[PDB]
Amino acid sequence: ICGDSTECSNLLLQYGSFCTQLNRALTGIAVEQDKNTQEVFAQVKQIYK
Amino acid sequence: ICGDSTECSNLLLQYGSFCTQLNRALTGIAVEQDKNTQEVFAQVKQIYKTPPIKDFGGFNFSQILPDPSKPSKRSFIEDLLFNKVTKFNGLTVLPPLLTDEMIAQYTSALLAGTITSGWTFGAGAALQIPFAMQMAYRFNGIGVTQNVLYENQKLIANQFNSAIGKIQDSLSSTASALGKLQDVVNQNAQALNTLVKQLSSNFGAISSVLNDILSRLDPPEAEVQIDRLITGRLQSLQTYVTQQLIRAAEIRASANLAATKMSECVLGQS
Amino acid sequence: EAEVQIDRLITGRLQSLQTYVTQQLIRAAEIRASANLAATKMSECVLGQS
Amino acid sequence: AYTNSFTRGVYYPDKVFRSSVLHSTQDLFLPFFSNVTWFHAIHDNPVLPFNDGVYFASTEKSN
Amino acid sequence: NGLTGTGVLTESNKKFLPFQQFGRDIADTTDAVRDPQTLEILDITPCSFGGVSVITPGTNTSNQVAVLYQDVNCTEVPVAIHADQLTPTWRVYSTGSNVFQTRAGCLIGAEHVNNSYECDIPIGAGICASYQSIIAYTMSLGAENSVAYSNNSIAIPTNFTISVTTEILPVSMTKTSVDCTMY
Amino acid sequence: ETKCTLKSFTVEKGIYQTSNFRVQPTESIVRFPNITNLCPFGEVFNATR
Ligand SMILES: *[C@@H]1O[C@H](CO)[C@@H](O[C@@H]2O[C@H](CO)[C@@H](O)[C@H](O)[C@H]2NC(C)=O)[C@H](O)[C@H]1NC(C)=O
Ligand SMILES: *[C@@H]1O[C@H](CO)[C@@H](O[C@@H]2O[C@H](CO)[C@@H](O)[C@H](O)[C@H]2NC(C)=O)[C@H](O)[C@H]1NC(C)=O
Ligand SMILES: *[C@@H]1O[C@H](CO)[C@@H](O[C@@H]2O[C@H](CO)[C@@H](O)[C@H](O)[C@H]2NC(C)=O)[C@H](O)[C@H]1NC(C)=O
Ligand SMILES: *[C@@H]1O[C@H](CO)[C@@H](O[C@@H]2O[C@H](CO)[C@@H](O)[C@H](O)[C@H]2NC(C)=O)[C@H](O)[C@H]1NC(C)=O
Ligand SMILES: *[C@@H]1O[C@H](CO)[C@@H](O)[C@H](O)[C@H]1NC(C)=O
Ligand SMILES: *[C@@H]1O[C@H](CO)[C@@H](O)[C@H](O)[C@H]1NC(C)=O
Ligand SMILES: *[C@@H]1O[C@H](CO)[C@@H](O)[C@H](O)[C@H]1NC(C)=O
Ligand SMILES: *[C@@H]1O[C@H](CO)[C@@H](O)[C@H](O)[C@H]1NC(C)=O
Ligand SMILES: *[C@@H]1O[C@H](CO)[C@@H](O)[C@H](O)[C@H]1NC(C)=O
Repeated sequence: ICGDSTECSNLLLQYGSFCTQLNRALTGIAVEQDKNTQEVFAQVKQIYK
Repeated sequence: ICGDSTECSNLLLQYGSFCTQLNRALTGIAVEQDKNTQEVFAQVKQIYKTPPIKDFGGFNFSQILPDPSKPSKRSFIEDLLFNKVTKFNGLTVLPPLLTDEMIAQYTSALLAGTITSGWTFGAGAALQIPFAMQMAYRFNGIGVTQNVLYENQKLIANQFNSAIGKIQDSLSSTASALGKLQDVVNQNAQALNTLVKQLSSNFGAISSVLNDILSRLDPPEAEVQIDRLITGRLQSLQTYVTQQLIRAAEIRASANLAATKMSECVLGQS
Repeated sequence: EAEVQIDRLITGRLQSLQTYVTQQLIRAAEIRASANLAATKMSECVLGQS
Repeated sequence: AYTNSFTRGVYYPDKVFRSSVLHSTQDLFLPFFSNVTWFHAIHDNPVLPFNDGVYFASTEKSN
Repeated sequence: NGLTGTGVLTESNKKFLPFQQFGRDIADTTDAVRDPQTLEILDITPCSFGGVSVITPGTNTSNQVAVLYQDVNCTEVPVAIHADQLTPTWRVYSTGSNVFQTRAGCLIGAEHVNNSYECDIPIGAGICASYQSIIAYTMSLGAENSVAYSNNSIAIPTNFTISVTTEILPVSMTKTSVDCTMY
Repeated sequence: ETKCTLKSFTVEKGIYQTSNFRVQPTESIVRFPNITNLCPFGEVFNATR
């Protein structure tokens, strides 16, 4: 929403910390996806041939 | 939104009745959580007390049963569990309906029932049976004949005592074994903190406080600044409510799974 | 100024519509979970034994 | 003469009381582990640029 | 001196450096202010407020209702139901009725009893009330029976009864759509 | 009040939330450090040149 313009940052400075709020959710989503696939497949302790 | 300003009400009645459904949703989720915990733990109709005489074929249940020596009547394991873990600005926190003491009473009743009466008390009434034959029934269930248990009772008792001591020591020493509860508490507190801190944002106006800005400027632009502040704060409130709804749904799903697990992996065999 | 009035009205109405859509999505998801549980129970208990 | 200023140059940015809380502040400060110029008062006093504030460390025993 | 606010003033024991003027804890919530005339520190506490709720047995049975103020002390009860705020005619409810103090606030219009039963109207913190006059007591979990355990005895049933139970599950809701231009 | 909030002439057994109360302030106070001092507008408004 800035396009590399310090005017946008200056105007956003008064809007509060919406930035971190929208940043954290995606990280949480990625973490749970990783844990989800690891849980669904990692069910054995060795490799059999 | 502003803390008891008349102009706030005058301008807000022009916007509708958003607060009605906000409060409705919050009350709904509160009642839902209360019903959730109630249905998770309310699974028995009476209260069973363990007999004072304790000879369970050599098994030792001292560190798992409650004892009448502490004010809270909490057993050793739950005491360690409690010890491991570690405002008025327009919002409040309601107290839970069921306190910890009733939770402990339900846990003790269920534990005594499953030790003494096997698992028949989950269908009809409690029926006596010595512990050794219950062990034999369980082994016969898992496919091993009852002949094995009666020749290795002492070895099984020794293994049980050693294992329970080991798990108690592991819980006492090892840390970071309660990630879920700590994570939930920390994230909820963080969300509340960011919501309450958002109150001080300028939101594009010329002042962050309504009382001062009201009594220092001409009304005609004062309504403009007040409108800016109101729309910003309302947007923040809506975001917080949506987050709360999502979290409540997830917690309900997890608690339903836990209730099913408790219902079938305790009152019987899986 | 009719343009400003129109802008205010439309932004309010869109806010209301967004709120309604979000509520509908949440309720639909919960109902879907309940229906899945009911289907599992019906397929298990009725057509066999528990 | 150059010297390594380890961690000096922190001042109370405001006149507001607090207690046991981390506070983040963006303001004029002396960068840590910096190069500070060292001058001797023997056989001087040269004019120096101001450039948006200045630090001054004096360790002279005699008045 | 310019800093305006509302609340209750109390004596404070905190210590200030000789150059501060007012303190805060978080989120620009000024909490400690020193009076310039005397140079004495004072603490600000927000003025008490809270929600109100009504407990009724249903208008069919009767029309007697008890009132519950959430998170408020007894001393603030009479001064908050005065003849100028919150339905002045409720001032009679501010006294006379036996005021009860719980962990969920204060209760007016309900008696207190030492017994315990299985109630139907939850209040909170293990306390709940019922019409029996409205009376409030402590939750009773259920009847207690002790099973006589002994290491050479069983209990075998002799007669079986069958029963039928009902369960209800929703599966779908109303299918609706909304336009844009028409709205 | 309960009837008005629920918009019905009949109410069943239960607990309902109607409104909130807040204690009103009594009087106002204001302090200024110790004294007052007058600065000389006279010399600005009355000068030789
Ligand atoms: C079950 O195990 C506990 C744990 O050791 C035993 O409790 C001990 O009892 C002795 C004798 O009274 C005390 O000296 C110890 O301090 C106790 N240990 C703890 C951790 O409190 C208990 O005696 C065992 N019971 C049976 C029947 O074996
Ligand atoms: C099966 O395993 C158990 C322990 O896991 C064995 O019991 C102990 O065995 C060790 C060495 O094998 C002995 O030093 C201990 O004295 C045993 N304890 C008891 C209480 O007997 C057990 O011997 C094993 N069974 C067989 C047939 O080897
Ligand atoms: C409600 O106010 C009363 C005062 O009228 C408080 O009673 C005080 O309680 C403290 C703590 O036990 C005592 O040290 C005081 O001596 C009590 N004062 C009096 C006059 O008895 C009471 O604690 C308050 N309750 C709440 C929940 O705030
Ligand atoms: C319960 O088990 C005990 C043995 O484990 C049975 O016999 C008891 O044995 C002890 C030890 O030799 C004696 O001191 C007791 O006098 C015996 N009788 C008892 C405890 O009643 C006992 O018969 C079994 N059944 C019961 C009901 O105790
Ligand atoms: C700092 O001073 C040291 C020692 O004189 C010198 O080696 C270094 O290059 C200086 N760095 C800067 C950034 O001035
Ligand atoms: C002014 O200062 C004197 C002495 O410092 C002090 O005693 C007094 O309380 C202060 N305030 C007044 C006079 O209002
Ligand atoms: C009130 O409750 C009684 C209980 O038996 C019932 O018979 C009666 O029909 C009820 N009346 C109304 C108006 O609900
Ligand atoms: C009943 O409870 C009260 C406290 O509410 C207590 O003072 C009293 O001793 C108890 N017993 C009787 C018989 O009143
Ligand atoms: C300047 O002098 C005139 C002469 O009478 C006087 O009236 C006026 O008040 C003075 N102005 C000020 C600011 O003292």
